[PDB]
Amino acid sequence: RDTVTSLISNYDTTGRYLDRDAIDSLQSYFITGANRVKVAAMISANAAEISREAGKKLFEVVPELIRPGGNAYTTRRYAACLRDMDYYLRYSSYALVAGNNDVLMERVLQGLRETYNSLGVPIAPTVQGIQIMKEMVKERASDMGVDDTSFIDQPFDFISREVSEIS
Amino acid sequence: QDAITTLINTSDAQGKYLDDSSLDTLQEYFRSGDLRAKAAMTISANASTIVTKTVAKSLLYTDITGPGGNMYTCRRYAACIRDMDFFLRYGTYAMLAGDASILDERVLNGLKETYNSLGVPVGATIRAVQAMKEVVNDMLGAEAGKEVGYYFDHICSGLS
Amino acid sequence: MQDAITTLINTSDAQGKYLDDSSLDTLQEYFRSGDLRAKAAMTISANASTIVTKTVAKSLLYTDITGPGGNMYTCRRYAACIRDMDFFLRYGTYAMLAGDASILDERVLNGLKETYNSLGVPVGATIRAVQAMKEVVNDMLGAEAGKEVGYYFDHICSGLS
Amino acid sequence: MQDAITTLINTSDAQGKYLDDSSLDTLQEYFRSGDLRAKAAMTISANASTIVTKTVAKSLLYTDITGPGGNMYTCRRYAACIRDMDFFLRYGTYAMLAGDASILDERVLNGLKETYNSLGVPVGATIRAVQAMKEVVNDMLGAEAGKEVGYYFDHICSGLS
Amino acid sequence: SIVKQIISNADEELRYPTPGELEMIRSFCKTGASQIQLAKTLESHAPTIVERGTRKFWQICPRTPSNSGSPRKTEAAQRDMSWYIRLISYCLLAGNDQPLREIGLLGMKELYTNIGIPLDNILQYLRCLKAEAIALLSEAEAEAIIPYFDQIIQELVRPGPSYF
Amino acid sequence: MRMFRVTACVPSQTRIRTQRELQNTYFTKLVPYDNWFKEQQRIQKMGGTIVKVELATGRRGANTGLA
Amino acid sequence: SVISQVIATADREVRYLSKGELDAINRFFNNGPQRLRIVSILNSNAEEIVEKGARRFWQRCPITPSNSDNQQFQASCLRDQAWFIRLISYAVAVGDVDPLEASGVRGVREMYLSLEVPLRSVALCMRSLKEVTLAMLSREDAAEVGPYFDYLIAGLMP
Amino acid sequence: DRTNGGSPVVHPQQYHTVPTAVINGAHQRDRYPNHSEMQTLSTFLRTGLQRLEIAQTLAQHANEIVAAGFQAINIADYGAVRMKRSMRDLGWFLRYITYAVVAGDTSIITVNTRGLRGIIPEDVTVATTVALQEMQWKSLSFFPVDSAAAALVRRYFDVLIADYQVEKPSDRYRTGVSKHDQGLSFPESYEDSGCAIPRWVMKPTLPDSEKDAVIRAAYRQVFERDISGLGTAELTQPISQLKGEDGSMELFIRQLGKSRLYRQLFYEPYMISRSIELACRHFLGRGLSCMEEFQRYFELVADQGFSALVDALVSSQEYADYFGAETVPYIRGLGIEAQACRNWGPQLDLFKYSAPARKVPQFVTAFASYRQPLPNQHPYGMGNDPLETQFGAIFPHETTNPAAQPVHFSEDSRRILVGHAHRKSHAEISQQIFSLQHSVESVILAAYRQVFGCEVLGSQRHQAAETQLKGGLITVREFVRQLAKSRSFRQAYWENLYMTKAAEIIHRRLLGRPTYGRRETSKYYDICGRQGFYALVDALIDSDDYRTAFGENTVPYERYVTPRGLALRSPKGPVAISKLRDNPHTVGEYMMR
Ligand SMILES: *[C@@H](C)[C@H]1/C(=C/c2[nH]c(/C=C3N=C(/C=C4\NC(=O)C(CC)=C4C)C(C)=C\3CCC(=O)O)c(CCC(=O)O)c2C)NC(=O)[C@@H]1C
Ligand SMILES: *[C@H](C)[C@H]1/C(=C/c2[nH]c(/C=C3N=C(/C=C4\NC(=O)C(CC)=C4C)C(C)=C\3CCC(=O)O)c(CCC(=O)O)c2C)NC(=O)[C@@H]1C
Ligand SMILES: *[C@H](C)[C@H]1/C(=C/c2[nH]c(/C=C3N=C(/C=C4\NC(=O)C(CC)=C4C)C(C)=C\3CCC(=O)O)c(CCC(=O)O)c2C)NC(=O)[C@@H]1C
Ligand SMILES: *[C@H](C)[C@H]1/C(=C/c2[nH]c(/C=C3N=C(/C=C4\NC(=O)C(CC)=C4C)C(C)=C\3CCC(=O)O)c(CCC(=O)O)c2C)NC(=O)[C@@H]1C
Ligand SMILES: *[C@H](C)[C@H]1/C(=C/c2[nH]c(/C=C3N=C(/C=C4\NC(=O)C(CC)=C4C)C(C)=C\3CCC(=O)O)c(CCC(=O)O)c2C)NC(=O)[C@@H]1C
Ligand SMILES: *[C@H](C)[C@H]1/C(=C/c2[nH]c(/C=C3N=C(/C=C4\NC(=O)C(CC)=C4C)C(C)=C\3CCC(=O)O)c(CCC(=O)O)c2C)NC(=O)[C@@H]1C
Ligand SMILES: *[C@H](C)[C@H]1/C(=C/c2[nH]c(/C=C3N=C(/C=C4\NC(=O)C(CC)=C4C)C(C)=C\3CCC(=O)O)c(CCC(=O)O)c2C)NC(=O)[C@@H]1C
Ligand SMILES: *[C@H](C)[C@H]1/C(=C/c2[nH]c(/C=C3N=C(/C=C4\NC(=O)C(CC)=C4C)C(C)=C\3CCC(=O)O)c(CCC(=O)O)c2C)NC(=O)[C@@H]1C
Ligand SMILES: CCC1=C(C)/C(=C/C2=NC(=C\c3[nH]c(/C=C4\NC(=O)C(C)=C4CC)c(C)c3CCC(=O)O)/C(CCC(=O)O)=C2C)NC1=O
Ligand SMILES: [Cl-]
Repeated sequence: RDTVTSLISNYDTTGRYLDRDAIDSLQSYFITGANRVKVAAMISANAAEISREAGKKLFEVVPELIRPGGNAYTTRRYAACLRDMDYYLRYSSYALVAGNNDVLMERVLQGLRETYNSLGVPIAPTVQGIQIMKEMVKERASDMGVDDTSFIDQPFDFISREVSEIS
Repeated sequence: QDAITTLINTSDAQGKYLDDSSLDTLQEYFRSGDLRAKAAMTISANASTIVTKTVAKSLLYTDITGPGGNMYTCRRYAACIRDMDFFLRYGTYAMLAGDASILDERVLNGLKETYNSLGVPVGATIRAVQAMKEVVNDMLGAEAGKEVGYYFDHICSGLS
Repeated sequence: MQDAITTLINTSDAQGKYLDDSSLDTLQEYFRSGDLRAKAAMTISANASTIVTKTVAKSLLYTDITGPGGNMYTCRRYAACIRDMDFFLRYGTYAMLAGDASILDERVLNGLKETYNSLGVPVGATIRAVQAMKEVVNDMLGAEAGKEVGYYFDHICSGLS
Repeated sequence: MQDAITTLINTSDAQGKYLDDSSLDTLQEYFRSGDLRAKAAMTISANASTIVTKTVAKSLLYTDITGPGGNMYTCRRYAACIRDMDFFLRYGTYAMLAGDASILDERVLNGLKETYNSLGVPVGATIRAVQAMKEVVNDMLGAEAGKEVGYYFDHICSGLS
Repeated sequence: SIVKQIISNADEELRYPTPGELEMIRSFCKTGASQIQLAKTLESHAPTIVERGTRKFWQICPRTPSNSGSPRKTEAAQRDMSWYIRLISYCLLAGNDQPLREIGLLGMKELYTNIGIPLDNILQYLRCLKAEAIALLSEAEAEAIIPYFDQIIQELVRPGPSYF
Repeated sequence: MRMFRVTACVPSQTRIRTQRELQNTYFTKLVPYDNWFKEQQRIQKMGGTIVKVELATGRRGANTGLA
Repeated sequence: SVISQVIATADREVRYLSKGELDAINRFFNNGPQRLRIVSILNSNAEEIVEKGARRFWQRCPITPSNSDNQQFQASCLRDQAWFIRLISYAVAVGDVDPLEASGVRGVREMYLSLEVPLRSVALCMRSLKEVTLAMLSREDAAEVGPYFDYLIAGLMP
Repeated sequence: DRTNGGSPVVHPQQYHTVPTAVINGAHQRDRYPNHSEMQTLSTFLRTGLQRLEIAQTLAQHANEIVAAGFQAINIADYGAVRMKRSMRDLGWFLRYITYAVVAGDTSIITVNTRGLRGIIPEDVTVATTVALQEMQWKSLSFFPVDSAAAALVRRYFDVLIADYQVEKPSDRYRTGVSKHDQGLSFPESYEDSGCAIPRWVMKPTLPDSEKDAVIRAAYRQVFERDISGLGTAELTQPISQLKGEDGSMELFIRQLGKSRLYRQLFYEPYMISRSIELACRHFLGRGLSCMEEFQRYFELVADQGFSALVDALVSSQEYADYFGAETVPYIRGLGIEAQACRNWGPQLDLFKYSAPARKVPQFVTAFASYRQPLPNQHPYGMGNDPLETQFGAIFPHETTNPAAQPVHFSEDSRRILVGHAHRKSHAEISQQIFSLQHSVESVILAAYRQVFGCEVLGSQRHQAAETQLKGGLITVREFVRQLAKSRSFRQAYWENLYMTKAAEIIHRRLLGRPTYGRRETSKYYDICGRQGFYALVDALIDSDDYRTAFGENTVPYERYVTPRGLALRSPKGPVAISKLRDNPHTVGEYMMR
């Protein structure tokens, strides 16, 4: 479900027709769609660089993960972590196109914490690297010329919020 | 959790301080807070009137209030009115906190199971809740109502 | 699945002896009820679609369960409720023709409460629909066969309870 | 499968050659037929059951292929033929909308003849009824889009002969 | 193509194509003349991009099997690169990335590792061709064809893009 | 039950089998009647050339007794 | 919508949204406002669409539960006409039939069989509703809307 | 915030040794290891002398090995961090060589080295292979190369260099099978580390014993265990049709599925949904990916039976894509393919051999309730919720029929409880109160029937407290505390109980209501764990809720319940939820006007 189908489904479940607030929100999403497609294009062109460099920055800031105690020490686990980074980037790009976090709800947060607790994967380096990915896509979007970086802010924040703990 | 607490918890998982974008969201909360406190003042003042017009515009003179209906038998009309008070007060809590975590933590957990065990009509409750959202929007202006109705739509989405 | 003969044999096998006299008396009771059991199953098999239709008409239509936000909204969910009622009726007919509710416990009741709470399906409205189904099945077979299968419908309601 | 664009790309790519001017104009013809091909596909999608009803009524009913000893006797065989017809019409819709009949070649005509000769299903009555279906879609779509879907109905008729 | 993907997805669920699929087809057919002209620009300008990219890549990387003295390896390098731009034009005309993937991304890395061409040098050569195609054609026409260059590029930078 | 003797070769066009995922494609297989329509559709979907379909069990024109 | 299924297709054959899919969703976003304005017109005309469609449906099908002397059946039918119009406006807003398929096509046949309401009669009512809606809309507006009516009809035409 | 699918204990294999691979093969064939596998283990343990001393000398001279280890790079130009990583990588390679030598397998090297060509910046790969070659030369230089195990050290270094020279190897792909199924990617390092699973392919010209091995593996996949030794696997016509030139492994899988053995095992004791999940395990080697897959299967079973579900699973595109025609289905778990996070808990509880031990269908509950708000449940799962009867601490056992739905509630989350105060009336709930029902004796008896839901035997009477309260020396609150500090109460509600279950049931008996959330339950569990049972009893009696509700002279009574409790207390359904439709008119009976 994108923004359109989510809002339509909500009004279907309550039985109302489209009011003008929905028409304004739908038109707003349709106007932002050009920026969303532009960010999806830049993402599809620089995804390997973004995901891998975010992994590198995370391993520089969190040094222990590549150290022997960490759960990304060997290159098997290193490649698994970078593939997870590509997973997060791809589904966050899907959510960027859709404008809605349903894709993340059903395909990223559907048991991620259970998997990361089963394998011993640390949650907080995963969300730190997700935030590094978000800052990276933010800065090359700003360099690309997209003034509104609000859209690209939301999927990474949603994944971080649903994955992280409560302090 | 409130908006500040979700921001602090997102930062604290990373173990770092609040960044600039989170500081901007803190600005947004810290310049919505005045109208949140005003809307909470007016809703606390007119909670009974809001619940009355809510029941009148959506729940009354349909067979839910007639014999056999779920809102027959005065104690059940009392329980419905009490649930409406809970919904409005908890929407005010969500709006003042800025987050729907109080809704998910005190209202929405097991409410579907409770209502469906007791046989409380879910769709009629969602209808009355959106009617209450309309009452609050109408008597607080669109300016205030666009905030409180977001948490009312959170209650509607969780119920449905 | 343990029918009346099977559970009777199981009691006597756990006790290790042959079926005692009172167990043979209960088996005689089953063996002389079996003809009306077959006839009641015959009529349920013929009119199952009608039974579910009139049951939903008397307990699930024209309530807020079928309005928007009700659980029977969005046509696929109405069809899901129809097929759940069909499962309830056919499996209650199996239990009546078997003479024991083991098929209801094993094929229906063993986790239906968990599934219905998980999906948000109304448990109370399903119980009302099953009691309405018991009333409908009671109406066109008569008192004796009607209560003989309404025992299994009440068992469905107790296992949803 | 292959559509019009994929058969053009395949023909050029099996030569180590960019698409040339004859191929670019053929693709231009495809692009300018796309709107009425989409409208015709939607009309068939709306009216598929009516098409199959009228087709079987005007080509396959009240003949000895329907009565006892006929191939369309014994209602499951009538339903099998009707299923065959829904598949024929939907795959003709696919071929007409895609612009190429390769979907027919790799999902109908491969296997269909040997299945019909294995089962004793008469191919001639199948072909006559399929061209009656073609005539029906000619009748209520128009001369142009009707002939466009009729080309792929001809391919289904030829591939069964 | 777009119609190919729609027909495959519709026949998967044994259903007729929906009105939104047909809206997709009609929009693509509306843009079809434009995409044909994009392909025309690509057809006209492809050998210049190939020759300037091969010169630039040889200057930036001499340790290259095409840059080894054999003429056939050189001709094979130009042949491969012109074939890739041919598949990019096919992607322009089909409306999706099917003729790049199916006709030369799927099983490409293992193809070249069987051949013996190092894939990092392939990545650099494609980067060079992308650069001269960006600088050669136009601005608006680059936005249509250079993303497909990025798609063939993105398949081989992945042993790991290097940082400190 | 009436069976179909079917020889077909179904190729793979969407995946590269590494060394173990490769199984075979040219299979001759007895197919039940109630599944042969779906097997024909499945091996047409994956893109198989069906070269040989005969009726292994049962006769043609059976009004009853065919299963 | 085209965007959800193109996301699902990219998810299945694992990759990102390639440039052709990106142009497809770009054209979707560009066609958005027209879908919104025709949705507004349908919301304005929905009641009169129901009235004229019911009148034409009873003219073309007098032996129906709606046209019986029982007004509960008539009220349920008119409520059904309004509900299907709302779902069709949902489908027009989305640009595909996903609200329509999700709410009123999948399982609609099983419901109306369980209600014994003849599905050919519902298909004829939706035909008359299509005629009323196409009459009440412009030629390009009819070109957008009529396919969703066709897909609602074909979902019960059996 | 969202319901939990379970986080089961997983042991991901990073590599294989020699014993682990042999035991993996023997285990995956369901047999004792045979004479050649025996010779594998015994020959490797024989070489263990040489392997351990090789590792000894390499670890002893590691400092000089990596000191000794094209255009040599400059320290200052490269960077301090990059020099540090060069030295770390070199010592790491030597360590993994010694690890492989002791383990007797180069699986650790091959898994951890093969995809390193571009991870190392790939402009220093000539420097990398020169350094590794120089380490090979030096390691052999102080390990005498005539005919000794220096050939072994040369081979292992050569394997390391050969793995490192392999360029970008393609990640494996579990492509999405439908619009609802997400596609997944899989590194080849994770594929090669995963346990080797035998791929039982049955060809028409195989020998008889190989065929019988394929049959036994088909039994182990479908029937979960070898049934061939039993006479229940008398399926002589399916086996015989399968062995020779016809009736291939797919038709045999279908024949196994539609047999009454499979129905007795995985359809007769189960409801339809759990049966569908087990069929997904037994015919596709994987669990339910998504809810919509389950909708397809459930609708299909509802109108056509379970045999048609078996027909649809083995006739699916996914079956022919993975298992084709003549490959036995195999379990697709951790290292076999890329795993989804969506069904992680249910599918790892399904691949476990104790999947038939669970009756409640794990996939549908998790998949549905993820798209629903939080359930009405005790914060430490539903096993902590006792049965709302008059007496008896009846909790769901975690092992006997696990019907567990784990759910994470926040600390501040509160349970919704159905109170008897707003319900019913007054003089209807003041019949169950028993303050100071004015006779002392009745108040003693009612305090028993609260503390122990039924009247107790004479040996369980706390007669000293009876005399104290009859004399007015202690009030009702102290008597209830003494009853809750009696030994028989401890036996009834504290000893034979899980500690938080014990705390919850004592809270229900002493307060008349379930706990609300992790505030209350956390405080009671911490009290009874750092201080004990009598401390919890004193803290519950001196709890402010007890004083506000039951005061000092009033016997405790039930005040709130879970909604499941009232659902139990209404087996005929609730009283009036919507007006009934007695004597209705439906179409068809009306139309016959
Ligand atoms: C960096 C990201 C962190 C890290 C990662 C890491 N993950 C695994 C293993 C798995 N990761 C997943 C993830 C997903 N599957 C999905 O479907 C989704 C959404 C698309 C996700 C995110 C899974 C299922 C696994 C299991 C293995 C598999 O590939 O299927 C590992 C390896 C675990 C091991 O020890 O074997 C690692 C290393 N590790 C870190 O240290 C970072 C914090
Ligand atoms: C008349 C003596 C006084 C009075 C009456 C008045 N009542 C209403 C509206 C309602 N009253 C009820 C009553 C009940 N519901 C129950 O469950 C029980 C137990 C049987 C009772 C008594 C209901 C349900 C309604 C709403 C109508 C409906 O059925 O939906 C009104 C109208 C209020 C309004 O705003 O419309 C009035 C006027 N008014 C007086 O002045 C008298 C003192
Ligand atoms: C009113 C809009 C609808 C309605 C309501 C109704 N509710 C009940 C009973 C209960 N409702 C609750 C709910 C809550 N308790 C809480 O603490 C919270 C706040 C977060 C909630 C939401 C509970 C626990 C009960 C049981 C206790 C009680 O007696 O109130 C009833 C009574 C049903 C019956 O007696 O069988 C009713 C009538 N009913 C409608 O028809 C309206 C749509
Ligand atoms: C009808 C009386 C009520 C109702 C029903 C309803 N059920 C579902 C969905 C499901 N029901 C089941 C049930 C069973 N599983 C089994 O194994 C058995 C056989 C004995 C049964 C009865 C399951 C597993 C599902 C999920 C699969 C499916 O959807 O078909 C729904 C739909 C829920 C949804 O979110 O789609 C509905 C509507 N609902 C009511 O309101 C009636 C009181
Ligand atoms: C009469 C009880 C109902 C009815 C009858 C009716 N039937 C047709 C047409 C056909 N009926 C059949 C039937 C069968 N073919 C079989 O193989 C079997 C099993 C042996 C049966 C029952 C067929 C094949 C036809 C097609 C015509 C033909 O025989 O060639 C019609 C004609 C419909 C039309 O408009 O052409 C009619 C009227 N009509 C009713 O109202 C009764 C409920
Ligand atoms: C109808 C126009 C004619 C007719 C039909 C008929 N067919 C069968 C049986 C089968 N037909 C098929 C069909 C197809 N295979 C494919 O790959 C395609 C897809 C494009 C099609 C349409 C198949 C697979 C079968 C066998 C399996 C099954 O029936 O499900 C029968 C039944 C034969 C029998 O002995 O039962 C019939 C009657 N018969 C006529 O007389 C018409 C001219
Ligand atoms: C009108 C075009 C035809 C007709 C209609 C008719 N319908 C009913 C009853 C119901 N119809 C529905 C409809 C829907 N449920 C959904 O979820 C949606 C999609 C979003 C729709 C359209 C429902 C739920 C009912 C049940 C009653 C209720 O509202 O609770 C009837 C009444 C049947 C009866 O016995 O009561 C009728 C008559 N009648 C005609 O003549 C037309 C062909
Ligand atoms: C006697 C005819 C059969 C029998 C009985 C038996 N019961 C227990 C233990 C308990 N019985 C209950 C029962 C109830 N709790 C209630 O609230 C009510 C009404 C709803 C009832 C009937 C409970 C809760 C217990 C456990 C606590 C307690 O003992 O008070 C036992 C003891 C078993 C044990 O291991 O404790 C026995 C033996 N046994 C037979 O053989 C008869 C058929
Ligand atoms: C077989 C044991 C093993 C090794 C050696 C391994 C390689 C490895 N080194 C790595 C990286 C590097 N190795 C090197 C260096 C070398 N590696 C070498 O063996 C030699 C001789 C060189 C060239 C001088 C550099 C510069 C990096 C850059 C890391 C980055 O991109 O930030 C990494 C990435 C994780 C990390 O930074 O710690 C991995 C996964 N992983 C393994 O599993
Ligand atoms: Cl060795």
